[PDB]
Amino acid sequence: MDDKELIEYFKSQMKEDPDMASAVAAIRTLLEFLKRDKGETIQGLRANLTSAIETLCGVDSSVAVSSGGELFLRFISLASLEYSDYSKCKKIMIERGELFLRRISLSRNKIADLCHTFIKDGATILTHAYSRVVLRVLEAAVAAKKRFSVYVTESQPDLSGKKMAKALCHLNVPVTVVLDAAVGYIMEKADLVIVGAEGVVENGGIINKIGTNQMAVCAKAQNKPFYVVAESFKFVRLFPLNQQDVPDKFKYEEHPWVDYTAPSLITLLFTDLGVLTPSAVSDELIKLYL
Amino acid sequence: PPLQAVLVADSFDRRFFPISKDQPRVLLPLANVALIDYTLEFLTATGVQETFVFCCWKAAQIKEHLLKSKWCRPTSLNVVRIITSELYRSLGDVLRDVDAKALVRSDFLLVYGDVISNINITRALEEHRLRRKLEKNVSVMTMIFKESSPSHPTRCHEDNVVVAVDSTTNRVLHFQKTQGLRRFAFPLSLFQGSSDGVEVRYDLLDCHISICSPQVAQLFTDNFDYQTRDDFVRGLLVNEEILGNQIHMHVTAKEYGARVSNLHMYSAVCADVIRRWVYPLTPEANFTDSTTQSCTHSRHNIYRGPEVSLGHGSILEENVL
Repeated sequence: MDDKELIEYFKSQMKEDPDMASAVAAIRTLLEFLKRDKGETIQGLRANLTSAIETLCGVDSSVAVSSGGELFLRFISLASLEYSDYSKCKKIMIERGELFLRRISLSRNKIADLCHTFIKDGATILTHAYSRVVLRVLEAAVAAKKRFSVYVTESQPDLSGKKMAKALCHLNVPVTVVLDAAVGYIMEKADLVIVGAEGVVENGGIINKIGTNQMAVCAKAQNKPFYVVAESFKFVRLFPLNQQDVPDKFKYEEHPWVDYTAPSLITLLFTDLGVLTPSAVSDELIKLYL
Repeated sequence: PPLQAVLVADSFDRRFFPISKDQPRVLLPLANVALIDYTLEFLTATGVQETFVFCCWKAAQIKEHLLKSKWCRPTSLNVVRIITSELYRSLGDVLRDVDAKALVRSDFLLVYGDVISNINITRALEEHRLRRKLEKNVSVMTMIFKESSPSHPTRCHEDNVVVAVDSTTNRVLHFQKTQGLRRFAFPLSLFQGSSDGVEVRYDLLDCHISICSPQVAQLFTDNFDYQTRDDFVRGLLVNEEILGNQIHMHVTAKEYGARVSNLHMYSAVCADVIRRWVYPLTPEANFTDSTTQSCTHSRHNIYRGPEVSLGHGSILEENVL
């Protein structure tokens, strides 16, 4: 797997499952790489994994990929290795990686089962754009016999909120595709706003698609509860103050793909570590990284 | 002394026809809960240690319904005694059966089986015991009433009662119903016998929670034509120079109490239960712990059970169960 296969592999892993996240496929590529590396050096593997993660940072431009790379590098190197000839080391590392992958895979379902208790009957959900986590939590909400209307923005650089509305209209829930510049128009009728984030920074703020900040601020001015539903591998060791303080490799005549929402604009988070206030996101994030 | 109660689980009125020809009116559900459960919950919440259920018509069905309830469990604090006979046919027959069986000991609660209430009677029972210790067994019955305006949909035209009470000692001097009478006649010996004040009361909704004494059963076995409660109080208030036995009264202004007698009381009391006027006895509290009756209380008094599956576009605005 001299990096070319890795890029190719990653792609094969992302196109084989369309309902699969990108960072999960990145961690599956890292686990494949460790599984078939053929290097006997407890350190020889760290440099190879770092090069792999920079090829998975170059191929995928998402924040979650680099976050999952750091979390996979920490979680594989956790137990008391004490290897004689790396054989024990590599086997334990592979075991840890598989355990980590399974935890990630059951994370989303945990998110949905822990989050759908906030949607009241007859509520109006406001949603930014397509993410499998908020779609799963809405399918858990409709699984509990609840009736609610969903206004999904379109998110203009790639009309994916329209794709979310297509995938949610098949769920037989009342959905309305709202133009992206109408989030101040429909905030007065949308009582709560559920948005899936793609990256959670240390203070509790979120890194997301370009229209989240204006949506979150419009939710703060109308006192609407802004809920974020994200996994545990989407945590990041960044601390942006402004919208320019996010790194440029996650951003991209001035068409950014990613904004930042302050933790003061966020009511709750729904991670697999629990329903967290943003100061709990800071505590848990530091603890989790370990 | 332990507090006893006599529950008449068969209203001998011909009112729920033909509703009552299948199940007796005491098994009639207000909101998924039969009336006998409401009455037993009121008796157990007031603090009654032993009741005597007296069931005449369709009594085997009441027996099969009430044995599997909460009040016949051995873990229940309020023990019940299901007493059925196909011979008695009126309330006076129930109390003369009580005197013949010698069931009560001291100051029981005579109540019908279809009364919805949450009245804590221990203050009124303390007042009754004080009057029994002061007058040396002269005060016989303490009728419990509730303050209510005559315009309330609870009190209907067949059951509106007007009382005349000495308000300083809270005893009943005159008692009559207003069925078919626009004017009300009060005798004058009431004022000449007691010149320490007198007050008329039309604001009293009858709860039928008459606290009684073993002298009540003595008076019911002493006089055969006393068929029901109003016959007893009307024969006791017109006869003072014989069988003196003055009747007292208690009025509650902070607790709910009403019994069902027709469809009108049924609708009014059910609307009061759904609108939570009888807290704690609310349909989400599940005072009868039946697994098929638990509900969730949403806004506008909407009570929803499990596995309801509301359809799309279904609008429930207020007071839905």
